[PDB]
Amino acid sequence: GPGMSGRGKQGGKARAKAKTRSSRAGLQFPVGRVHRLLRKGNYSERVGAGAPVYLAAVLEYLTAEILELAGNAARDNKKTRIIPRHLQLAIRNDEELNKLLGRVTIAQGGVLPNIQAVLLPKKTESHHKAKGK
Amino acid sequence: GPGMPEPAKSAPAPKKGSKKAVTKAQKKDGKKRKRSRKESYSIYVYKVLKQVHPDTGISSKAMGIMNSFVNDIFERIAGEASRLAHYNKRSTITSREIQTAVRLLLPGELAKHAVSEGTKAVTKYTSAK
Repeated sequence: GPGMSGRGKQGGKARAKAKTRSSRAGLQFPVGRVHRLLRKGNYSERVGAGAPVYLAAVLEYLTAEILELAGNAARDNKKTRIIPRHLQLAIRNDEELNKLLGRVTIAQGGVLPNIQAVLLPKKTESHHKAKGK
Repeated sequence: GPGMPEPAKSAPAPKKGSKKAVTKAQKKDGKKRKRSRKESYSIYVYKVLKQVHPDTGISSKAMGIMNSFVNDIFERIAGEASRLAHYNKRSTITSREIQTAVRLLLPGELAKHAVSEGTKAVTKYTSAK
C-alpha cells in the first residue's frame, strides 16, 4: 500500500562532486622527468627540449659494451644473472670499458700485440786500440 | 554543355578537425600513487640486457653499479657541455654541445656508438611515444 514519507525539513543533502575531465589519462614517460633531472643538476640556465632525448640515446650506448661483456662473463661462468664479480672482470679486462667508466684514458701510446723492435740508445764510438810508443 | 568532357578533379580536401576543449590538467607532480620506478639509468640496464642477452638477468647490486658507472661519465659529459657553452659565450647548453662533449670524452668506436648512432636514434625517440 502507501510508502513512508520523507522528512519535511529542507537542506541536509550531500553536495554533488565536481565532474571529472573528458580527456583520457595518458601513460607516464620518463624523458619529461629527465628534463627536470638536468634542471636539478643545474648544468646551465635553461635545458633544451632535445637535450634529455639526445642524452637518453648517449646513455643507452654508455653501458651497452659493459652489458655485452658482463653478459659474456655470466654465460662463460654458467650464471643465470649478471652479478658484481662479472663487472669487476669486464671493466678491468677491457680498456674501452676503462674509458666508459669514470676517468677517460689516453687512446694513443696503447700497447700493440705484435712485438715492436727495441729502440737501442745511440752508441758512442767504440774505443779503438790507442797508438803506443 | 553536356557534349563537353568533365575536367579531372583533385581528391576532396579532408575536413579540418574541430577545436578540442582543453580540460583542467590533473596534478601529477608530487604524486605518491605511481607504478613508475624513480627515473634513473635502470631504463636502459634492462632494455639492452634483454636485447643482447635474452637468456641472462641482472642483480639489484649489478643494476645499481651500472647506474653509478653511467653517472661517473654523465657528470663529466655535463661538465664538458658546460665548458663548451662557456667558450661559446652561452648561458644555456645546446642540443649540439652535448654531442661534442660526449665525442671529446669517448675516443674511437665509443663516439660512433654514443654520438653518431646516438644522433641516428633521435628519429626513434621522435616517431615513438
